[PDB]
Amino acid sequence: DEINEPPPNICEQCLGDEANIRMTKIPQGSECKICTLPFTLYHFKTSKRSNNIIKTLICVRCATQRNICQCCMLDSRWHIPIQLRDHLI
Amino acid sequence: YIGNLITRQFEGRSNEIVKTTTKQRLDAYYDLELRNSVMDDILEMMPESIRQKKARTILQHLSEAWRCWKANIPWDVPGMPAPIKKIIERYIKSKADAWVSAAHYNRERIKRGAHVEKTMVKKNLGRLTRLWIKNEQERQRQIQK
Amino acid sequence: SAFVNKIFQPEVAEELIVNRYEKLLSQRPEWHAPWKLSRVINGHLGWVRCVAIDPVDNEWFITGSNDTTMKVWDLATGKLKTTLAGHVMTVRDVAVSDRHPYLFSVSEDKTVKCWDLEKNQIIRDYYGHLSGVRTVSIHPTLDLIATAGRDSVIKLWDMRTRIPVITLVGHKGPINQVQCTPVDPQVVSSSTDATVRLWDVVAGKTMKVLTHHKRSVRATALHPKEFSVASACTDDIRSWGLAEGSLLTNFESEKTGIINTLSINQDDVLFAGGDNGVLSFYDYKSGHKYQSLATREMVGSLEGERSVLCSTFDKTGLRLITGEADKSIKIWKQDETATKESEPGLAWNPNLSAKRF
Amino acid sequence: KGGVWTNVEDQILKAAVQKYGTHQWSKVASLLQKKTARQSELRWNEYLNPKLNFTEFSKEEDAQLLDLARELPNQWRTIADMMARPAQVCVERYNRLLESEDSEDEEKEMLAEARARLLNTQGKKATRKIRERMLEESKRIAELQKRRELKQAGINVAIKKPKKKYGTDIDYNEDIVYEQAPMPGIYDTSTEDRQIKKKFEQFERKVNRKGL
Amino acid sequence: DILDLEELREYQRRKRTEYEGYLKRNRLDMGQWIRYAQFEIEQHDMRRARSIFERALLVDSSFIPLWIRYIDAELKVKCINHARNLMNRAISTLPRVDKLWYKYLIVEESLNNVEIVRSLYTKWCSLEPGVNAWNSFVDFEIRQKNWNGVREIYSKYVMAHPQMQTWLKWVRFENRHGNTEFTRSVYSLAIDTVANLQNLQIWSDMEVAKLVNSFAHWEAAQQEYERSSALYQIAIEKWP
Amino acid sequence: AILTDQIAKNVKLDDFIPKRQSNFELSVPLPTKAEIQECTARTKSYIQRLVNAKLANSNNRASSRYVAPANLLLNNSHHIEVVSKQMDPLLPRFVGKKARKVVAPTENDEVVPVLHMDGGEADPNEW
Amino acid sequence: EHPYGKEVEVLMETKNTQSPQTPLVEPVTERTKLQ
Amino acid sequence: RGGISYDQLAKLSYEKTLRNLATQTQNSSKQDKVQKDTKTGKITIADDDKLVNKLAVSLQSESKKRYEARKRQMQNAKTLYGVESFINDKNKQFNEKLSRES
Amino acid sequence: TSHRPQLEARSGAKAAAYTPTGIEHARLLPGHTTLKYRK
Ligand SMILES: [Zn+2]
Ligand SMILES: [Zn+2]
Repeated sequence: DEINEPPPNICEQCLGDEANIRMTKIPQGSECKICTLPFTLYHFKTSKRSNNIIKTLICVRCATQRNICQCCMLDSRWHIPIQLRDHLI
Repeated sequence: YIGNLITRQFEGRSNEIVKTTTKQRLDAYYDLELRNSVMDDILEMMPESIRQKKARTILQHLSEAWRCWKANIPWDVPGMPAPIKKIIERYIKSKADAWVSAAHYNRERIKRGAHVEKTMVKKNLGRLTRLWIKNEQERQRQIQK
Repeated sequence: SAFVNKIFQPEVAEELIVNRYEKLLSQRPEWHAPWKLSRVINGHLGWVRCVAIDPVDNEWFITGSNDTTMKVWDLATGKLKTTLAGHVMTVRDVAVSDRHPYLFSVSEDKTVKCWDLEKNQIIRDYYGHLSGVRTVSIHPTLDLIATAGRDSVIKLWDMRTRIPVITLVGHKGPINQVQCTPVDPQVVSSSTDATVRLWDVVAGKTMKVLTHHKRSVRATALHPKEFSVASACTDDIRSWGLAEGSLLTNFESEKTGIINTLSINQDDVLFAGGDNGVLSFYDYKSGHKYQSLATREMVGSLEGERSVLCSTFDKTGLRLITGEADKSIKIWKQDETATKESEPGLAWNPNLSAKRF
Repeated sequence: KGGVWTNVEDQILKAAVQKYGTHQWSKVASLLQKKTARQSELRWNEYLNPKLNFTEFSKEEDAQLLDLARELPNQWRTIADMMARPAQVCVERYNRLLESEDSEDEEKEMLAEARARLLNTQGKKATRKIRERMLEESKRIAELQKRRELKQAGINVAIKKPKKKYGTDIDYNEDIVYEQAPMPGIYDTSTEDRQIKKKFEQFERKVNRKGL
Repeated sequence: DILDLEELREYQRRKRTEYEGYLKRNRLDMGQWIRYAQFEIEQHDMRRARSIFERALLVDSSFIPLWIRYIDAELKVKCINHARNLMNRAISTLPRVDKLWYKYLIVEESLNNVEIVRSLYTKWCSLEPGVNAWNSFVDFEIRQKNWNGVREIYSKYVMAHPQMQTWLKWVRFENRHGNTEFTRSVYSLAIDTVANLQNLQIWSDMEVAKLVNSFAHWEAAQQEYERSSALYQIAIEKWP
Repeated sequence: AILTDQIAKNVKLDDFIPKRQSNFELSVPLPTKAEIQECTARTKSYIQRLVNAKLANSNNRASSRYVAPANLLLNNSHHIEVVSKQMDPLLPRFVGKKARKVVAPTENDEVVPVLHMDGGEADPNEW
Repeated sequence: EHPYGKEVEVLMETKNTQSPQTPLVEPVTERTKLQ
Repeated sequence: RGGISYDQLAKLSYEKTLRNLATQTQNSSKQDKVQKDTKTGKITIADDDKLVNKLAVSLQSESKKRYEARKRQMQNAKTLYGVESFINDKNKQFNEKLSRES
Repeated sequence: TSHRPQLEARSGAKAAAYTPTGIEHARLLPGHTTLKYRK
């Protein structure tokens, strides 16, 4: 479905501390790092005066199947890497 | 035009190229639709236990019947089931109605001089000489009977 | 009776083989008047492969055929009105619009075409089927058409913009017949994988898969009242209840062999055209085959040519236009001055040997 | 120049018709030197067809032949379809029936060539494919032997992969491909997977020692 | 022959490229699917070997040799719980097919799980499949000596197939065991149901004659000739 | 009778039996006029939104002629304005869009029962 | 003589009875024009 | 005469393996549950590992026995008939297939 | 071999999962943009 798409999965610590964040949506932006298939690239900045753009690197389907955010690809709960998550379980 | 060229550079060409039917391949697409209709009607007459092997052999009696029609040879297979022989003769007569009517249509075009391909003049000659002898052989049998 | 329920004490009291059978004998099918041939129209150069009626005012019907040309025939007199050429292979299905002056026609040449009936010219061509297209259905009050064929998909076309809007991907074989209903399920399709699908067109997925037929489901037909579809395989015809997907009734079609077409009347008469030439009329609410006729081909033709290929009723329902493989168009009149007496039809006699019920 | 039919040319013509049918005679006559396609077509239809009956006529067939030859004088191809005999048989009998009122080595070479031609049914593309397949099998065996000999000398060199012909070409060894998992079932196949993993790891442990 | 694991790893790539090539050209040809699925069993990788049979079932799930071979592949490697899930999907997809039901049975027969074949047969005889299923279900309880259970089956079997060769099979059961009190109870139930359901017209004239005669010739062997004689009068009057 | 349900659950005897055989006069009603309108306006709006997706994404300039921000994230802990970037008319829009081919997996969660009837099965060698 | 038994009307049509430009549906012209 | 349908063939195959399981128990006798985890929903059946092994062995023995009964049929039918002209083995199997038609 | 009949046709199931290209065809250009409705 190209007209019904999920909202992106991003961490709280990627978004940071500020309340309102101006995020830019590009409907077929870059292609996913994992599945190499295009998606809606969301990118944003923590503050207005920051100097680092935080992009979503993977699509929401690869982010849901691993339960990770799209930006830093850490787990949505516990905020740990995937290799350490699957080792603790 | 150039917009189609540059997007074909950046993205490649599509993999869903469906070819429309043309004068070039209308004889090719006719037989694909003719073989599927014969393969459907026999598979529905079958009681059970027919696979990709038995559907493959029965379609060679369809090809053999049309070569017997063009030869004006009576197609009679000993041991052929009478429902299935009835199906093939229904579709050989159906293909013959297209084959003969295309020989009448293209003959009227060659007389008018109205853009007949050089291959089709040799093809329409080869059709009528089978139609002339088939009319000749039938006239011979009406005197003999 | 009550003896069966007290001795052979059931848990459902309907699912015994006798309690279902005693309710069929308790019920009598509706009488219907028999059918007779009234007109034979010989106008095509090949098989008549599809027939469509004028949905408004009922003056003409149109028969696409095997000689790549659609002819328009006047219903009353039987004369030929016009010929519509423009396909290069066999016209497989023809659908006339009730809300539009538009004629939709598919063929084996991979083309879906529209026709302005105020101009008799091809407008608004459709593109995208990988193989020959087999059926058209015009959606009531949505301005879509549904086309399907050998590609195992159903392309839902916007009329105005000519775009393949929705492709329905669930089948495994070539789709033989497709219907359009106003509510969900909006598309009913039948294919050679012995399935009838009920489609949710917004989600693009199947509501219900009807795997009750054994062989290729070659023909379906929508009932103009009472909101049901009937599908015909090579031996059985089954009426289906839409919005539940429920098997309504199982007809008395025994040794009819490949039903090629179906058409359902306002007066609950279902026609079943077979390849053997034997054409049979059923009670739609019961399944009782009350009449079985056979046709005469021509002066001279083959024995395979005796086969009904397509059929519709007219808007009044008192006429049946069938097109057959003998290049003919036969119109079947339901004869008046016949009563329940002296024309009873075949006797209502359900049996236990056939497990149909 | 017109040759006669020897028994070697007849049995090549029988074996060719049994190979090619009767509607391609320029392909039958290519096995036979000194015979045209028209000559081999006519020799079959007059002499070598097993449908033809070279039998003596009965007493009825003699009187029935004399009856036809007055009905159709003298139309011997038409009479021969009535008699279901060959036409030269019907004439030569009819003349005898009116006389009742009285008052190596070149052949062996072409036979070997025909025997080689009848028993080869493949074609260029099929034969070319067979040669190519044999070459590929030999190339693999050579490379494997080269790796075994270097393994005897201590140097370990890995097997090279076949290079990608296109961009999304698939290495089937790297990944289980379009894996379809068995549908989840109520029977809790948990210990079965442990035993199958243990047996599979045991198998691959035995391959690294015994070889296979 | 293969020496080490790297030569095996190059051997497995060459066959799997080959078989996946012919299956890409031919989605069909179920025999080609099984020969590649059998290849993966020989490589002892059952995770791959389950995948080809699953992919082949997505092409043609109505092909019965494909179901039996994948079931047998799970049984030969002793994965019994993988087979129970698989035969469950076999009978839930194709309930008509008798082979798939008998396959479930003779495996659970082989494991001496008598309560699972009994639960299987109760479901299978609920879908009204035909006389081959019931007759193998009454033969199952004779093996298990459950005489009270097999008598419950014929109570249901005559209601699923109302015909005298199912009723007379039940009196051939009872006269095999010689219980006189049970046999005439079945005989009384069989002749009343013909009378009770006379109007339905499902037993023919030759068919009801087998019930009256087998009732009478049994009563002749039970030395009660007056019951043998009187039933002939009620049957001739009841059916003239 | 230890596992009565867990065999062949998806298939029942009620799916085989017809419904009109118990009463021929069973009413299967046509869809009401208020019900056809609730489905028409849902379907027409879905397809018009699909046609507007195809006409906007096409690179023809003459297709605008023929034709959601402030979303919650992290259980609404962050209110996030979603904006669009002003695309360069000369750089290719949809940079991740290529003509590539994808094989799709099948989602088979429930088995569909192939509900044939039992079995007129005797046949000589005529076929 | 002719088949089907004289209740059935058999007709053989080889030519069109309308012009090709004849509209099969009459166009909806509500307002009358005098231009 | 005639052929045997698949529902009649499957019962006779089921009747035959019941006699193989009967004599297997008779040759053995001559010599001398259900747990349903509520959280997962899975059902575990505890059964004897001998009867599962004897199931796996007998399927392999029936697979090899039909493999050997067909291999000897391949070696016999190749060395029966050589009268009619052939070219390869696929021609011989086809010309023999024409003989069973008539 | 190499010259074969079709055992099955190419399905639209395969082309549905592909990514589109959006190439501009001359017969998909806008034309007859207004529908006519019957009285
Ligand atoms: Zn991804
Ligand atoms: Zn993150």
